[PDB]
Amino acid sequence: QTILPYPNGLYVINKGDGYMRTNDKDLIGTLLIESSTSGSIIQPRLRNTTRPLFNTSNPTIFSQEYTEARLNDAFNIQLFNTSTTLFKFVEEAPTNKNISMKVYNTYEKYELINYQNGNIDDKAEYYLPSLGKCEVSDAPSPQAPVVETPVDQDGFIQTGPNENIIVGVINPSENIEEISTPIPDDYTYNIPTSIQNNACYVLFKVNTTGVYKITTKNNLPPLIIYEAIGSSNRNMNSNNLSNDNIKAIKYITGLNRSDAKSYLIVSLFKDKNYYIRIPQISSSTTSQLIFKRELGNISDLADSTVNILDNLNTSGTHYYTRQSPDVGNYISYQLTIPGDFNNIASSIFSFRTRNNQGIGTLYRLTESINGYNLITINNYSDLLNNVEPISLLNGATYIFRVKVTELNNYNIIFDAYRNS
Amino acid sequence: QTILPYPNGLYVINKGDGYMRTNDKDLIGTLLIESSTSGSIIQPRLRNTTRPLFNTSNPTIFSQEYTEARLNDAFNIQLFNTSTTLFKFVEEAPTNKNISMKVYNTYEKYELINYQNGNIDDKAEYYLPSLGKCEVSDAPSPQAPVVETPVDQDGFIQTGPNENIIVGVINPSENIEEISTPIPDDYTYNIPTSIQNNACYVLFKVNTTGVYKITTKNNLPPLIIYEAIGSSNRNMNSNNLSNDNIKAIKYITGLNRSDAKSYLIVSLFKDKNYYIRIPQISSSTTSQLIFKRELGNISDLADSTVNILDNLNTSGTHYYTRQSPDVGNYISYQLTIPGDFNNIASSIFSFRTRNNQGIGTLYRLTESINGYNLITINNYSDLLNNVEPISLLNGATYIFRVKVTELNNYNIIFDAYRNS
Amino acid sequence: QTILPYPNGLYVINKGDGYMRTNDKDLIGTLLIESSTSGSIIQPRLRNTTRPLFNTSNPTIFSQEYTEARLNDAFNIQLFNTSTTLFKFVEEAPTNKNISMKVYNTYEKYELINYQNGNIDDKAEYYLPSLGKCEVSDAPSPQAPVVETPVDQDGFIQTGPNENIIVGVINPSENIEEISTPIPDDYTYNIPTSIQNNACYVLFKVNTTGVYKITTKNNLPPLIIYEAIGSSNRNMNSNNLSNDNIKAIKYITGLNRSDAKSYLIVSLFKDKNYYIRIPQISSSTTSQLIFKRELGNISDLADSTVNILDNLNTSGTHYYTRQSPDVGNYISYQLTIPGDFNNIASSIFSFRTRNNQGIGTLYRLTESINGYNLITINNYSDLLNNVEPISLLNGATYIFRVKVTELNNYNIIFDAYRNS
Amino acid sequence: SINNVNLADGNYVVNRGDGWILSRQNQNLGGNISNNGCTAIVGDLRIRETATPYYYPTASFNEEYIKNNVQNVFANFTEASEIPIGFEFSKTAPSNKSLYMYLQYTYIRYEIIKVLQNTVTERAVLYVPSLGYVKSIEFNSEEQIDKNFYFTSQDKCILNEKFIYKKIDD
Amino acid sequence: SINNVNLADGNYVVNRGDGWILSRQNQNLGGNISNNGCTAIVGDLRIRETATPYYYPTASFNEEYIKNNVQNVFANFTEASEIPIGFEFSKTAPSNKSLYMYLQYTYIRYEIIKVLQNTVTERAVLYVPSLGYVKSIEFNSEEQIDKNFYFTSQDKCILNEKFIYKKIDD
Amino acid sequence: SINNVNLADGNYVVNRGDGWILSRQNQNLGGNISNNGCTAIVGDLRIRETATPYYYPTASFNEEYIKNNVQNVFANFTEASEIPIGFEFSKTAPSNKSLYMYLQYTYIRYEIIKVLQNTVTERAVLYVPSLGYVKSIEFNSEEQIDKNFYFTSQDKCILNEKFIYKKIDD
Ligand SMILES: CC(=O)N[C@@H]1[C@@H](O)[C@H](O[C@@H]2O[C@H](CO)[C@H](O)[C@H](O[C@]3(C(=O)O)C[C@H](O)[C@@H](NC(C)=O)[C@H]([C@H](O)[C@H](O)CO)O3)[C@H]2O)[C@@H](CO)O[C@H]1O
Ligand SMILES: CC(=O)N[C@@H]1[C@@H](O)[C@H](O[C@@H]2O[C@H](CO)[C@H](O)[C@H](O[C@]3(C(=O)O)C[C@H](O)[C@@H](NC(C)=O)[C@H]([C@H](O)[C@H](O)CO)O3)[C@H]2O)[C@@H](CO)O[C@H]1O
Ligand SMILES: CC(=O)N[C@@H]1[C@@H](O)[C@H](O[C@@H]2O[C@H](CO)[C@H](O)[C@H](O[C@]3(C(=O)O)C[C@H](O)[C@@H](NC(C)=O)[C@H]([C@H](O)[C@H](O)CO)O3)[C@H]2O)[C@@H](CO)O[C@H]1O
Repeated sequence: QTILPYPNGLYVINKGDGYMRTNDKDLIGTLLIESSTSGSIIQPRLRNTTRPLFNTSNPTIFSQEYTEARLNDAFNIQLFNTSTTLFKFVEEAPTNKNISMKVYNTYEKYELINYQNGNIDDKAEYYLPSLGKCEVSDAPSPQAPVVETPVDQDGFIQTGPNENIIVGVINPSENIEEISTPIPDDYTYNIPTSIQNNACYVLFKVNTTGVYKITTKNNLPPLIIYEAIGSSNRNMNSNNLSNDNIKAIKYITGLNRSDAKSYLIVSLFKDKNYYIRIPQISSSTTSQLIFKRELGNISDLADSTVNILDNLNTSGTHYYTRQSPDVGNYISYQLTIPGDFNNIASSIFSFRTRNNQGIGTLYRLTESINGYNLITINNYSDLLNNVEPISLLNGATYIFRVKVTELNNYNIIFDAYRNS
Repeated sequence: QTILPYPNGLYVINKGDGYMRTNDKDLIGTLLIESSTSGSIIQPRLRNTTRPLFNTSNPTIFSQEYTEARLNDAFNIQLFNTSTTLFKFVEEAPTNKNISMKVYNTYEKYELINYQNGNIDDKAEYYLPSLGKCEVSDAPSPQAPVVETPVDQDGFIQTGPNENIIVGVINPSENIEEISTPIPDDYTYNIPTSIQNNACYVLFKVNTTGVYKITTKNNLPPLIIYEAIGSSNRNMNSNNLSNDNIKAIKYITGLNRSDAKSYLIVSLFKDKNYYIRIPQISSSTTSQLIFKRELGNISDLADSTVNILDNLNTSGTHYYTRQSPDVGNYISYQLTIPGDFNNIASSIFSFRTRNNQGIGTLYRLTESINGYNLITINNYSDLLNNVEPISLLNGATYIFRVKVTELNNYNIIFDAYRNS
Repeated sequence: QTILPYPNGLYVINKGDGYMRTNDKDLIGTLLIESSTSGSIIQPRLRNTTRPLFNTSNPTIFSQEYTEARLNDAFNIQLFNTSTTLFKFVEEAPTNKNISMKVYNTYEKYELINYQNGNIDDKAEYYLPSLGKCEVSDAPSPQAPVVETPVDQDGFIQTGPNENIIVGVINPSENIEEISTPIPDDYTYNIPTSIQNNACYVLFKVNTTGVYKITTKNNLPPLIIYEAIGSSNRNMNSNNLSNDNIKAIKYITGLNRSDAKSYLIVSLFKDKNYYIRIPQISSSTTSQLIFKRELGNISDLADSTVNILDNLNTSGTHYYTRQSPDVGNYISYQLTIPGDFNNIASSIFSFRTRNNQGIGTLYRLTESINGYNLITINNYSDLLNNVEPISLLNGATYIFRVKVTELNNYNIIFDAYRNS
Repeated sequence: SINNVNLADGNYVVNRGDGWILSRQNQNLGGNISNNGCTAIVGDLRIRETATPYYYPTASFNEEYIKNNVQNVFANFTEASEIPIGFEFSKTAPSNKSLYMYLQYTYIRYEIIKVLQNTVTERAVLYVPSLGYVKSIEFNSEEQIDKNFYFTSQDKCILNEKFIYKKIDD
Repeated sequence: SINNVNLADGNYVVNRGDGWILSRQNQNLGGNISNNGCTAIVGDLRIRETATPYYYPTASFNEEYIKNNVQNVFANFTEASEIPIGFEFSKTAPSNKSLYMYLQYTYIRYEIIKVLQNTVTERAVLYVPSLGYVKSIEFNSEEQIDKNFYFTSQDKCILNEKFIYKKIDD
Repeated sequence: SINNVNLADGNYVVNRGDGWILSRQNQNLGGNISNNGCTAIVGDLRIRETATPYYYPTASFNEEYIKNNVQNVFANFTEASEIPIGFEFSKTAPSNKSLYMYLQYTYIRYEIIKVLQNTVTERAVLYVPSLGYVKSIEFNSEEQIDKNFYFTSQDKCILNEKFIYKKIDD
């Protein structure tokens, strides 16, 4: 029931091992091991058959075969209902007492969800057959008084260690485009007309490791970038992008909100493959994808969506609702102060956030024939309660970086309060 | 060669485990385990085949298939010539010496006998394949002088722990009748005409736990009662006797002797099923089986055949030969003193036994509208050598209870010596 | 590259176990066993297939099937490319560190050679699949710096303990003759005409254990005798030689050199079978094989080829090149001194050897109606450097025995230097 | 007694617990003998082929009624039966003495009861093959053994008995 | 970086070593749970049927080129694959605590590299199924676990990486 | 010698005992190498298919005569051969040294002897496959090994030889 700081799409969540049904529905058996004796229960795989458990909220789309396909994209699981993996338990009873050995079949719980705007619209649970659980304890007394006990509720209980590993997968209904050649310092990609019919992903790699600015020529629509998990250090070609059809993706930064005018600043390594998801462009005018390697401390924004703020030439509150980054991650805002530029002319501002807490950093963006450069103007250790005002040169451009420290809500609200 | 205190019929005797043939005919192999080394011999059941050994004195009737059927009735053995049960031996040799590990196949010896009047007229021995025997010892010297030794006699030797468990089975050639409804406090069963052609068993259960008097309306023929082993606490119906086709029977009390005019007094539990064996009634007059729950200390005779003594109005010895109960069990005798009843009128008697020894108890049987009642008149700690006389009221009825303490002969002889 | 003190023919040499290929070509796998954990690698023979490695210098004759046939004659190996023999390794890691467990497949190296006059003219190497090798060591560091290392040369390395067991086999292209009846004290065998076309072996056994003189009636050609390994204490018939078709032969004594006029003196046991190899007799005159049991200390020559020396009636050196016996074994020379016999008449001699070193013993051969008799004249603890002269009675016969103590060359040169 | 339950009137399916051994079947699988510090091992495989259920139906509750109602609340033994499961026991014989151990199958006891007035009116019984249990005893040709060691006359549980119920509907 | 080699210009076949585990496949085979001094055992059989190679070809080096060139210098995994090999791991759970171990396949990493100016221009990769590896962790329903214990995002070697080469000819 | 028996004239069938190893077959099954405290295990299955008898008949005693006469008094190896039996040996290699062990089949030696004047006139021999035996030796590439460790030239018994007879009739 917690917040999921991820963009719209499909995710496979490994919710842990040791899952089993109630009422001993997965009990293999119990051995009474007398003192100075050893007992053992074995799953020898004399038959490789296993029985997975499946549960879906939408049988039509999220069918078992479909869910299995997702699990394959996420963790690359090959075998779903067979196993050659053996598991056995051995226990010796002490000289003084008798031991009870119970063994149960278990499952790893994989959750498939269709996450849309901070909400789960579809969901399936796939219980992958696991390698069992064994409980040993002092043998109960054959005379222990029998207690009428009502059966528990039908369901699952978790027996293994706490685990919750989220893995995003390429949405199988959105096509994949590919920039064959490693992108140089500058590059422009023309978004195919297919973008009019549905979102797509653009697979690529950079020739040189560094920080990059990526965006559409009008900072619209917003872009999202992912890393192809496990893509690093495999097949490689200096003059060509070797594909691994890796459908497992790690969200770096980006947003889904329609009016989030912005561009991305991320750190890219040449030995890895990345995916940029371009939303559906419902227009007849060809859009573009511009890539540019950045030199300089613009890298301070490394892995962040820089939201360009609009409608500033007014007084009072200036709210901007955006999907909140996860605790520890960034989200930036770019401000070009209303008015013309002459050092002296300024305007008073008070930066603040509303849903989530974080650490702010105010930068003064500057230009040079050697790229950009940020000058730290001030830092904020409390944005949710900031009241300290700051005067900014009119006609100048500032970038405010927020590091989330508390994820209370799906959206993080930024307030660029204007005092004058 | 000892006495078998059981009624005529079929019995399956488990004579123990560890049986094997002489001359190493069942030797699997020997391992020479050098010091600081471990050796192991295994029966992995890569093949489930086993080879039972059979021996019968009457191939026509006591055929192997027949014997196997009996073994199934007695112990419910399912598999006779196959096994999925593994057995393995492991032994580590010390650092100082070498160990010799010998492993042999073994068998459990089941004996099937047709027991008739203290005699075995038919017999078969079924050797059920068992889980082996392993002998470890200090490795013999390769130089040990060879000794010419003649082969032993063909046969079996017992290697396992002493065991002799007797289990009686329903005679498969005698039909089974069934009293469907749990018998109430009183009940009369009309013996079908089939009884003219051979003995039968009557399966039933009592609605109320307690002591019962059971007999034919003329105390003839004698009845025998059994318990259906394992019948308790399984399927049950208050208004109906649930059958388990349990052919394993435990002899409670009863006799085969033709002229043993008598009735039975036994303790019956409602959660169990019982069998009364009615002998072959070679007559055209319908016989009956009367059941009556008894209240009162008549229960002192609990599980005993009460033999009615006849031809008492004479002087001297009055012998009564009956099949002896086992050590610890009872056998009773009922006496109605010759002459009419008037307190004062008495007759001198000396109770004694001749073949087996036991403890006697003399009761005075009395009537009440609340059932019967026994009054202890005297006790005897030595019946085989008793000489103490006792005066009994003429026209009165006494019951003498014998508890066998020494089983020297198949029959126990009771002597109701009359002194006057 | 050392000397092989054996006669011409075929030999199978077990060159040891633990052979494996370079570059991990036989690596089964490596387990990283964490502390307080146990690891195990198993060859369960779920499939009985094995893959032998073969290498020959003459594919036409020494084909793999042929080599396998030889290996069968030598060691009686039954299975060449299948096994039901399991091998498994188990290792527990200590509490303080991690262990690395490497397991490799291995082979026993059997070498088949056609040995001709101190030379190997044909050769094949058969690598019989073995039961593996396991290397455990402290787990290497995952951070250990990677070192570019060039692959080793294609080939085999020996991993097992040092072993070199030579076994000769009957030459399959030379026929086997058989003297059915155990030879008595005296016996003459007529060599079949087949001897004109190729050498043959004569299989036989002596009725009485003892020393024997064996030879052709003209001490030509030279004979070689072998023992049929494992032939002792198996099937036996006092009146007949039981055959075991044992093709594994142990060289006792004998030579191949054409002009080695000689006879054999060997110790034969009746419980064993022997083979005498008669060379190809390219003549139309029937040759013979004479056997004679010898009584007396002629047995001092036990297992030795007695070479008759010729052309002695000259002065100076008298060299005799013969195939050298192995260190510890004998080779004898018989001398009949030139001139007529009259005690006083003598000649000075100096016995010496040239290639190999040894211990000499000079005997005076004498005749008796009780057989022969040797009289020790002198002993020599250094033949390669002997200068001590000895005077021998002319017309008398002496036998010089050499015990090889140093095998430097294939041939041992004997010099019966005449001083006068 | 054994029929007094504190349940409303109706039909229930009860899990009497794992660990049940059956009457007189004690030594059907055979026994094992060893000595002088040797380790003895016995095991099995309850392969569907062998391990078969024991039904004891009543009028109100037939075999099918018992099965479906049990596999509906508790472990579905019909499916599980297709997958082989093994179990073993090992024990070391004493230094200078003999050891004897014999094996027998254990079961899970399921019951279908008809309740009326806090008392069981009808009772069906099912024994689903579970695993196994072994009994040991040290011995010599001189020792007499309590025959109860070899024979069990009434079904019983080697563990603590249970009573986990669920009222049946329809 | 990872492309700087000290080799003359040409194509080489490299043995990167045994002990490689693949990205995010950590728990594909499942995990095992035990407690209170019980010994837990997990094993497998890399039968050809299951254990299949992972090819990552390039333009200059296709699957066949990779295989033949590897099986020519190093272990012929295609032949070996016909003979079943097993491996197991065992660990004893702590006295009053729970133990969790999961298994995953290990591999031998082989590479086909195109060298030019002491730098790798092209690189093909092959992962040949080797044996297996297990990770353990003690736990209770209260402990939070480092998620790196369960997930490996980039292929890596649990042993020391290697670089055993041989220049390819023709 | 070996033919002097104290038996009346006639034909006997003798059990020479279990534990016989055959001439020069020492290493036919292969050997195993291990080190540094690792435990090594080797085993087998004398499945009828492999383990085959060795007959050495004479004139008076042919194969059939030998078999029937042996299986009549002693263990019927022809029947037993249909049921697979296994055996294993394990040994731990020394801390900082190498261990080598090799396996070979053992047999039961049976004989059919013709006695006349307290002496064996004829002797047939049968070797029935029994189980197996292993020999170990610690080593290093420097040690020279006694070659008798690797080679047995004459059939012998690793246990004490026996002479259990029974005069044959008819
Ligand atoms: C049925 C339907 O079409 N839905 C509309 C829904 O879109 C609309 O919501 C408003 O939509 C506008 C975009 O057109 C903005 O996104 C509004 O949100 C805010 C924000 O929170 O970010 C409000 C905020 O005041 C704005 N900031 C400033 C300085 O003006 C920002 C800002 O414009 C954007 O973030 C771009 O930078 O937008 C959002 O409420 C609602 C009207 O409430 O009506 C539905 O029918
Ligand atoms: C070929 C044949 O039919 N067999 C008979 C055989 O029956 C008969 O034996 C006698 O049979 C009578 C029954 O008719 C009795 O059973 C005799 O035994 C005794 C006994 O020991 O119990 C003798 C004893 O003296 C009797 N007691 C008294 C007080 O009379 C009891 C008594 O009658 C019964 O026990 C009933 O309560 O019977 C038994 O010897 C023999 C004759 O010896 O002849 C065969 O041919
Ligand atoms: C092509 C061909 O045919 N080869 C011949 C080759 O045979 C010949 O060698 C000589 O052959 C004679 C036999 O005819 C001898 O074997 C010679 O060897 C010696 C030896 O070393 O033993 C020489 C020695 O001097 C001889 N001893 C005496 C006392 O005379 C002995 C002796 O005769 C024999 O040992 C018999 O007892 O023989 C050997 O050199 C060579 C000639 O060198 O020519 C080839 O073409």
